[PDB]
Amino acid sequence: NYNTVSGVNGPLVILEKVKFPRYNEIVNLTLPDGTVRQGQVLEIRGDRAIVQVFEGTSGIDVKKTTVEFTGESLRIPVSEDMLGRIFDGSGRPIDNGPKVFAEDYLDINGSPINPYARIYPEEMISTGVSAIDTMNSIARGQKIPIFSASGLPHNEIAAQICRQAGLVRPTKENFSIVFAAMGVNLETARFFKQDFEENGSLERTSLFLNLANDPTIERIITPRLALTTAEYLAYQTERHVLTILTDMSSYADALREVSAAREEVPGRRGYPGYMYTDLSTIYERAGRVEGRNGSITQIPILTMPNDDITHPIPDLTGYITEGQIFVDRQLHNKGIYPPINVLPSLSRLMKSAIGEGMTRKDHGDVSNQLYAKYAIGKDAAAMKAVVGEEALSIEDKLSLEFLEKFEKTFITQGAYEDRTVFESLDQAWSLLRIYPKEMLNRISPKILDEFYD
Amino acid sequence: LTTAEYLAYQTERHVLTILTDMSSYADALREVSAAREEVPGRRGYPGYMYTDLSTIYERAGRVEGRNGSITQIPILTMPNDDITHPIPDLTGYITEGQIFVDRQLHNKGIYPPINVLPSLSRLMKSAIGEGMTRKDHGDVSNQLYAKYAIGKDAAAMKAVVGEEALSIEDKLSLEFLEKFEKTFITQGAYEDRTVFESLDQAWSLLRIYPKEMLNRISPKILDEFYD
Amino acid sequence: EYGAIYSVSGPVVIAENMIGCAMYELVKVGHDNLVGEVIRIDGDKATIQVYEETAGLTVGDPVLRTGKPLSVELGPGLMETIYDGIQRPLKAIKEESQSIYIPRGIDTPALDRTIKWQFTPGKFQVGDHISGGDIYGSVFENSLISSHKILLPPRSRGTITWIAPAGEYTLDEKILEVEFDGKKSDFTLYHTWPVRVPRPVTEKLSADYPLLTGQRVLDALFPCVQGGTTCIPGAFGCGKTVISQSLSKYSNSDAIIYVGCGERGNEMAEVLMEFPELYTEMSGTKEPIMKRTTLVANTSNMPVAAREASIYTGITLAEYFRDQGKNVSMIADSSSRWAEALREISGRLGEMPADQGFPAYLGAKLASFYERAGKAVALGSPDRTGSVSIVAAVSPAGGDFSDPVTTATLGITQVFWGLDKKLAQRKHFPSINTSVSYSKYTNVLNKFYDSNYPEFPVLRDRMKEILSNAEELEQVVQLVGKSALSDSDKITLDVATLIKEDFLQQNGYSTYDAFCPIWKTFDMMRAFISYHDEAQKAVANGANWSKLADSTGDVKHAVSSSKFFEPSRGEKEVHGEFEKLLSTMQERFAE
Repeated sequence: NYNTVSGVNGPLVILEKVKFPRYNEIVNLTLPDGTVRQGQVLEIRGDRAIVQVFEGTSGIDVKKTTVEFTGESLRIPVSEDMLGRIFDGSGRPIDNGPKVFAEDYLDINGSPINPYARIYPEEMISTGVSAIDTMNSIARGQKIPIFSASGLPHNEIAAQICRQAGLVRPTKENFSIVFAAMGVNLETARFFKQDFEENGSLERTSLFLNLANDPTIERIITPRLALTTAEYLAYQTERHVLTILTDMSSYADALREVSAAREEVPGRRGYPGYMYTDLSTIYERAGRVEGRNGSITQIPILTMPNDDITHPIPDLTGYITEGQIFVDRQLHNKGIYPPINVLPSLSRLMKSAIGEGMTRKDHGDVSNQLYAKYAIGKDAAAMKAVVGEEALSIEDKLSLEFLEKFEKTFITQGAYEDRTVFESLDQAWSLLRIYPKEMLNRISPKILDEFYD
Repeated sequence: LTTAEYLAYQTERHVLTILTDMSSYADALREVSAAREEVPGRRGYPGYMYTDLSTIYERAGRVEGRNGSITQIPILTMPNDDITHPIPDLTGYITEGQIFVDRQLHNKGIYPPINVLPSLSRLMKSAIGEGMTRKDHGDVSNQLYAKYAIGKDAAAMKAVVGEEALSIEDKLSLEFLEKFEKTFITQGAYEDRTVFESLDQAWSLLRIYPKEMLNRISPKILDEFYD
Repeated sequence: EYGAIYSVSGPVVIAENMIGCAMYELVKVGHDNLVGEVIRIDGDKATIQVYEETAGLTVGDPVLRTGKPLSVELGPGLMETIYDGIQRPLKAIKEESQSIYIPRGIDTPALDRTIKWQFTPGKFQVGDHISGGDIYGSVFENSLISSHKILLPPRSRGTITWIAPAGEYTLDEKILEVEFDGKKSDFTLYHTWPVRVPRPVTEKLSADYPLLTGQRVLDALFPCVQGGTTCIPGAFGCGKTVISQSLSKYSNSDAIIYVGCGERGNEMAEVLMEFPELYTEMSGTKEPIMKRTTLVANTSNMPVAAREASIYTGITLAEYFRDQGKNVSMIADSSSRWAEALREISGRLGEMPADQGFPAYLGAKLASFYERAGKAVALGSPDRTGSVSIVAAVSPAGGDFSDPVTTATLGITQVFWGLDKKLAQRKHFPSINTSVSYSKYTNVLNKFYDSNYPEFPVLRDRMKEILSNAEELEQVVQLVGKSALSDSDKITLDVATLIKEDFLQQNGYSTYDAFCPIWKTFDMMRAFISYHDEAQKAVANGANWSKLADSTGDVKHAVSSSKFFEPSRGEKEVHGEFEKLLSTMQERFAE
């Protein structure tokens, strides 16, 4: 423990009279006011060292401050007692419970899965949504994001997902999830709390909550704690592990904040240059392990700035994670049930859960055909809105009514109402039945003869 | 600024401030800011320019308990004939109202080219009325401005379908626009006309339209003014 | 250790022997002891940024550092006192210095130490266990509100030893001597709290308690509960001042904290002159609105640190009033000024900008300022309930929503009520867009309103759907024609046109339309819904539209008069009129 400190500038710290410091090492900072703030090591050069303060350098004396350096890397007290108990972004109990006994002490950084040890995506699941089933399939253990807009029902729709998840999934042992928030709102915190309470999974799930009132470092560290926790659940606990992460936008802006605070050379749109890899840290951790029971299924949620899907946040999100489920502001103001954008939304593996032996052979072709009719309906909607109602072809009006019906009926089911995959396939066959016999060019003869009543 | 300040708080007299070529003072302030060898901001301008103008335009106002008041009306050239200019954007949210210049009116061989659309003043509420300027001021100002605007709309509409399609309010606005442009707009080089001359010329020029042709006029005003 | 300026570059000054001082700490620079703030610190030489004029400060002048950050004084003498961005009285500065200008480097107390107050011990004796927030006494402060509770400051817990209550004392006098684990300690009636740290509370809660705006449209469409958050445009000449003043006077909150960032001289002077002119309407007539409220004013010539962080001080004072167990409200004028000042501060701190000239801490500062509010229970033995309602205005330079201020305002505030200049130019009441108005507090407010059986939500959503159908009808009227529609469409259009006159529009100049009670608005919406429903029912009864419109005119004239005649003590008088509307249905069954 070195009681010597040299400089302080902005939200950072520099100490001297030390040697052999570790990269991203846990360091305890005892201030002059008696305040104990946790911090991580930034860099180490010779007899000089530089570290970053999580709680900030605000209200700290230069020569009156003492620091105890553990020297070990980033360390978290993971255990099996985390289920049912709530934890904060700082790791401290927010549930006002007693001291949690740690089963194992492991780095929150997370370990990249070996390629040969990586197992291919398989099986399937029922999210209770037709769009989370038909249009874009969701594999169990796979990784798919949710791109929403500010003010939109991101928290509510995600709540529908987390609530209907374990209920519907069995139709394809209850499913266990993990809730994670980084620099999130108090209103969204109350909404998520009431959602997790209503689902009754609060006993079977763990929550890591970092409030917006809390520091940015805690928000960035929340994702790591969730990564190690979900990893411990999908490997050590050998149970089905759902990973729910929220407020990625806050962690991104905070990342830009930390990147600028060090005056580092920024990349595109002011974010970090390692952003691809920085996101890939927790992004590529999802998957299945051969021979090891359980899996980590990543269902992240991010908010595009100014409702722009062309934003660098969403672009980097698609560049990191494979596939995404879009929430458009176009359909959110239409008043219909939750607004999924058919074009932008796509699945990582939609070919893994299809075909016979998994669910049915009527799934995939119907997805391609329905997507075709919907897109044709959109282009025909633009053409109809341009020239006129008598200036459009027969296929234009047919696809228009088909897309309108697909939006009013198929797209609109409910949040607390979980539609089974079979109901999705039936309602889809009935929606496609609205179209003519020569309408679907993406469908096979057998399925066409079979689906028509 | 200190000179105007000395004639207000101390000498207690009515003062008026005028700044010319604020663009040159902005480039000068740019060289002066670069004198600190700092990396310049957007388009080669200091980021503290908001505060730089904030210590400038804040030299105008009326003082409580002091008879002497200081008023300031600066002048600035918009870069490359663009209102997106940092100068215009800085003085925009800061200063109250803005007096622009129409390049069309200056290049048509006419008098002072202040575009009637763009011309505005926030203190216009306190500078007119009975006891201030005139009771015929605000209403007739709005009526003449509406006449010029609707006259421009009619100028474009008549440039479309022709003059055979000219409607009542359309032709009325045509004459009103032609007149307001070649007369009301015309002031002079050294020429200064009294406010009374302005109200009289306004009522007289707006007299070309009938009494019901102006919906911008009040009944009391119309009965106590038109003669 | 006393600091000494060894370098001066522009406004920034670096002083050696300042090692004792901390980061982001206030300091007195030069022989004049001018107000300044320490930015960085290198060894024994700290780099400080003076918010005041750097002229006159030379080398060899000892610089004394406060050793701590920027703070403010909460307690008695604070109310009915104007303050600046630096939290300093302008009236007392003009009264004392007797000058028309404010000197750089001058210093005066925020709270008056020359004001003697009569205090009395309420619920605190010697030997009783108390903590931060626990009431140590009661002293009458304002002429409007009840005696201000003086409580033992935060981070102080022990057994009381020497009580100076009851008695008459100033704000510089210690009103208590507390014995803690650290033995003998001194406590006063006045306290000092950091401007960057929000006031501490016992437990956090969600605000289900609705705040009365006094305006009909404000309470109906986009209602802001006490503790809730509301946003609007900062456009000048858009009539924001009228809505703001009407909101502050008719507020259901106990106190109001007004914090400006920066603006033109005419606006700040107009507000400064028109502030004290308001009178109370509680106990017949108490004091002025300036007495039970706090004002912090900073012009454009004021420092940028006194702008972006002024909202922090105002929110600190508002939360301090919320720490006393009273529902309050925080009003912020021209937040875009505090944002641009935060941009200039971003240029002054060397922090790399993010987008459109915004700083790096943009989202963090906005979220921190928006999350400090809300309804909660303050700490201490007192266990009093309180609230702080945040209300902000954003005035972007280009007006674009792509600006940081706009996206942050729309994102942070859960309720957004837009003010369109054209809507005020439509010769109508207070300007609000019927299409773009939205609030996220609708669910909780509706569920909470079901307790008092005051249910707007049904009639609110119904009138919303009517306004939407009328919007489609308006879109169709400019497409085909106004004479080609059906009876239902005509009834909806007429109901929409009627709703924009006698229902939505409420003049603050009148007696009964200045503040419309909950019963007044509820009865107005109920009578309107009764008329529309009676018309819709009469449409299916076989009555002609013209004959109905002619015969039911009396019901419309009677319903239009429910906005006047003062006091709502006789709401039942309106109910009879509603029955008369039903009688129109009986009149529709004849002709």
